[PDB]
Amino acid sequence: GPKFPRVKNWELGSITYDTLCAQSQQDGPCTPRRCLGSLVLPRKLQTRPSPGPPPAEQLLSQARDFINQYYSSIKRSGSQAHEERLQEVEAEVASTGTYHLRESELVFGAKQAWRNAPRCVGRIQWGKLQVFDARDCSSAQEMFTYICNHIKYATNRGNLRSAITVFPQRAPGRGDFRIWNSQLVRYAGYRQQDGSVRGDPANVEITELCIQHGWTPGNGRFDVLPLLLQAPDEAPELFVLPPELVLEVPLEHPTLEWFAALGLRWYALPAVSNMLLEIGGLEFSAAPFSGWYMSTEIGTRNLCDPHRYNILEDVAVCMDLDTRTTSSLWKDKAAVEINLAVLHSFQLAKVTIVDHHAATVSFMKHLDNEQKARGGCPADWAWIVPPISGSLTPVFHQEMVNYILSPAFRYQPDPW
Amino acid sequence: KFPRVKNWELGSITYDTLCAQSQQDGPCTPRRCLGSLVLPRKLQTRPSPGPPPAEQLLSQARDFINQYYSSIKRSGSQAHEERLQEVEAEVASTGTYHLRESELVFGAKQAWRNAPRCVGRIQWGKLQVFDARDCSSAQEMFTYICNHIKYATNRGNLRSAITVFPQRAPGRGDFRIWNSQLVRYAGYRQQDGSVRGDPANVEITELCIQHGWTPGNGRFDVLPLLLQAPDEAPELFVLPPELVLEVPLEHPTLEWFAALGLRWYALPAVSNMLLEIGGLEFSAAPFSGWYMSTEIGTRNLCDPHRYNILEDVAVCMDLDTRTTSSLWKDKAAVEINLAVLHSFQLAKVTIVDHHAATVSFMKHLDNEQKARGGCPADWAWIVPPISGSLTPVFHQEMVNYILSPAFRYQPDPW
Ligand code: HEM
Ligand code: HEM
Ligand SMILES: N=C(N)SCCc1ccc(CCSC(=N)N)cc1
Ligand SMILES: N=C(N)SCCc1ccc(CCSC(=N)N)cc1
Ligand SMILES: C[C@H](O)[C@H](O)[C@H]1CNc2nc(N)[nH]c(=O)c2N1
Ligand SMILES: C[C@H](O)[C@H](O)[C@H]1CNc2nc(N)[nH]c(=O)c2N1
Ligand SMILES: [Zn+2]
Repeated sequence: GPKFPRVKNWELGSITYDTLCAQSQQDGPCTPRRCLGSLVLPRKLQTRPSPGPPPAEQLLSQARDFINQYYSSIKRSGSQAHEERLQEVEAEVASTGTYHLRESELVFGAKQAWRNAPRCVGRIQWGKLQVFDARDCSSAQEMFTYICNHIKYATNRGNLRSAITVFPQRAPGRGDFRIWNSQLVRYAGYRQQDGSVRGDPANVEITELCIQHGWTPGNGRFDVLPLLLQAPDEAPELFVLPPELVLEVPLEHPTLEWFAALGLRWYALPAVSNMLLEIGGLEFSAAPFSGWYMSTEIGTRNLCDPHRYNILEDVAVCMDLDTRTTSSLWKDKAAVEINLAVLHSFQLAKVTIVDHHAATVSFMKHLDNEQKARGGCPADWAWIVPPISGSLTPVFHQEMVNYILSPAFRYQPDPW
Repeated sequence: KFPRVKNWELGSITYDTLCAQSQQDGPCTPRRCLGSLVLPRKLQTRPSPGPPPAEQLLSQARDFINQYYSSIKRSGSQAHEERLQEVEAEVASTGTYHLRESELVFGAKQAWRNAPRCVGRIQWGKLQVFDARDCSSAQEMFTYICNHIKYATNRGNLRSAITVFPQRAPGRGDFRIWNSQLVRYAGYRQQDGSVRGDPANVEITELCIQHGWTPGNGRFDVLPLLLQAPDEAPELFVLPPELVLEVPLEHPTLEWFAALGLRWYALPAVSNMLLEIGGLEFSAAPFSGWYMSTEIGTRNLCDPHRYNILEDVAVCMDLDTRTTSSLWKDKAAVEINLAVLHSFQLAKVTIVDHHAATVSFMKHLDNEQKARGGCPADWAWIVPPISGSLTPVFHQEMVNYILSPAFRYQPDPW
């Protein structure tokens, strides 16, 4: 039949063909010889620092494709404005080597980038994104102001709103605008004498970096790290987020009264700050974006991963489970309660959150929408299926095709 | 290039060089990844009415023979040289060849070892191989299958086994076991499209009935086998009840669980896959091991398109099924898997939970890294259907590719 990947849902027995992948312009890490789909960072997308200006020919092509996408989205392909805009970009790249996006083009691209994110399960919200333009930002201090406004607007006292702030694009031979921290909010990770870690092991390097740069460290398990902001060609400056702006939620269990005595907690705003936003060839090295948490991110990965807070054993001991034998499923039990505690605490504190069931169901709806609107949807199965109760959610039974579409959010090397 | 493989829990890194030995193409291409897909668009195993290209076959044959003699440290030896000459002599004159029992045994084990979707390959070296190539009828197939079942079951102390029927032959029909497993519970369609029993077995249940089987009306009615000898209509055979060991399900603390009347069989044995060794194809080669609890507790009993018992268990547990956020599904799932483990251990029947199982697979990855320079694994199938990140394999990157000997899917005979 159709000359495109046949995709099946084994629960409902339904079939679809992905024709959108034909639009992919960039190769992933797989080949007919072997599948590398489970690799977190295959060295492909990896936007490695490419200092010297990019091949005008290369950029022009990416730029024309994007502009075509833009005019198509407003239903004006082939129009005079479309052709003139095309001429304008080529002219500009011709005389300066690069070009700039109009306001509405940036907004469209930011949303398309989210829309094209293979690893995001919250894409049903893609059309609703507050885009803060900060391409005028000229200092590390101004980056801090912008970021604070982002946090304030997105947190909105617990009624979270998706948002993104776009700082100046990478320029010919000039320094990049960078946010060193992987997220706007991160708990410190203190390397101990015995070799262990206090706080979040995931943040040991950035914590040591903040210290090397003048931050006086605390000794808690949930210390909010300061931000290391870097304006072009300048060393990074240290900024401490005003406590009132970082909304947190103490964690308690709905029936296990002792859980609250554990003193656990998590922050409300999930905001990635280390990714690169690419649109029509243009590269925005600093463009933090945020939505709202899916309970398993906090309850399963952050709190239960071996290399994170690793609280599984502590919680099992409290539930008086048999932690000496795997077959007691003590790990599974503690994990469920820990996750329930996150959903409970967030609801109580009236902070936005979505469980893995609700989330995946909404993603199934998103897949339907996209099948009709674009003939497919790039999705990374391993990342879409939740870390717990995998086959209990609908996405587990849904085959998925993964591929790279631009605009996109890509990983980028650490500035240090 | 050789892929860098990382374990995000430990920080350890390795390089898979084994993938370089892959000679068969997968579904992926640089433009898009199709690793989450269950079946090949065609990778399958097309008909065999004509002889396979002498060149190709001979190529796969030499490779396999080389593999074998290497395994017994007798490479380049006299036997190795003469064995190669035999194979060539036979292919050249008949367009095919046959394997020696020892080679077949080596092939079966290698196929299991190369199976990317198998999480219990640490056991790959311990496999009882029943040579059934001297089988000429459905009736004989049935006797072989009964012995395999008696042996494998071993009164609850399961032993991994495989039975190999005649290889496919040019222009002649294949020997085939129509059922997907040697033990399957009937799935009866009735009234309003609903199904009594196992929905996954509706079609096969219907084929059996059409071939004279007197259907039952239960949720767990053990189906009969439809064994097919070359170019002949399949034959119906009922398995002796005392042979099909089953485990009644109860819960360690929840008294009411047993009242649900749930049960599952002890022997997981695939009988619809094809075994390929050195170019030769074995369309009927049933193999069995022992169950990992999540297969029964999570997929078979909880899949929405299977027994789908989640809600029932939830209501019995008096959970809040009004909303997703109460995690009633996750809670019932855990109790159901516990019950499965409890019940099998009570019945003294082999079973492995998903934690122990994935821990052993990790040791296997290590054993293989040192033994072959890598290990083909399918991450989507290796990670358990519940508590994914709570097991070590979730945090382990994997490379997937096709090595031979190999187990492959093949078209349904009807
Ligand atoms: C509205 C709520 C949203 C939810 C519930 C949601 C949920 C998720 C989840 C569960 C992940 C995986 C997190 C992990 O495993 O570490 C993710 C990844 C991702 N999301 Fe969304 N998302 C939302 C909003 C957004 C927004 C606004 C953007 C972009 C403008 C976005 C872009 C991405 C990207 C690019 C990734 C992958 C990043 C990486 O590879 O580390 N998401 N999202
Ligand atoms: C000793 C105990 C064994 C255990 C615990 C084990 C476990 C598993 C599990 C959990 C799966 C996935 C099942 C599913 O989700 O449907 C699997 C798949 C598979 N196993 Fe093993 N296995 C064992 C023995 C064997 C043996 C003896 C063979 C063959 C000689 C084998 C061949 C395979 C193959 C080919 C697959 C993929 C089947 C398919 O794609 O349908 N396994 N195994
Ligand atoms: N994840 C959500 N529920 S809202 C979307 C914004 C967001 C995406 C991904 C992460 C995980 C860290 S991945 C990284 N920092 N590159 C955190 C925050
Ligand atoms: N599964 C084990 N624990 S032992 C290995 C033998 C085995 C593998 C897979 C299945 C499931 C059906 S897959 C299919 N029929 N192709 C059944 C039996
Ligand atoms: C090795 C493996 O790719 C890795 O552990 C992946 C699996 N799936 C994931 N899925 C999500 N959402 N987030 C992750 O960080 C991961 N990690
Ligand atoms: C669509 C998706 O590939 C499918 O549901 C897969 C996922 N992982 C699996 N893993 C195992 N072990 N067994 C399966 O049947 C599946 N099904
Ligand atoms: Zn792939």
